[PDB]
Amino acid sequence: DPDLNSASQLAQGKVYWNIRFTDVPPAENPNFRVEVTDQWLTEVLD
Amino acid sequence: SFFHGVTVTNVDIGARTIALPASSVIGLCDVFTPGAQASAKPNVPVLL
Repeated sequence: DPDLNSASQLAQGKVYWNIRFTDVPPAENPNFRVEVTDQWLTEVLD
Repeated sequence: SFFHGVTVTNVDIGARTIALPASSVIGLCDVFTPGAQASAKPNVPVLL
């Protein structure tokens, strides 16, 4: 960390490291959105 | 010739670091029964 590793914090033997990360959340609600469309209905012409 | 020789002097003009004294030291005073199993005296402070 740049702002927490000051010249006075390092002089007391304090040096700071930042570890940011993201967990793997459990997919407890997998949503599926089904739609019936007529977009590829003209695909049965050739 | 007030001095003849090398003069190595530490000038000591740095800026000092200031630290926080103590975050949470809890002062406690409640009654107890002094005896055999209790190792404390009924008025002196005991660091716990």
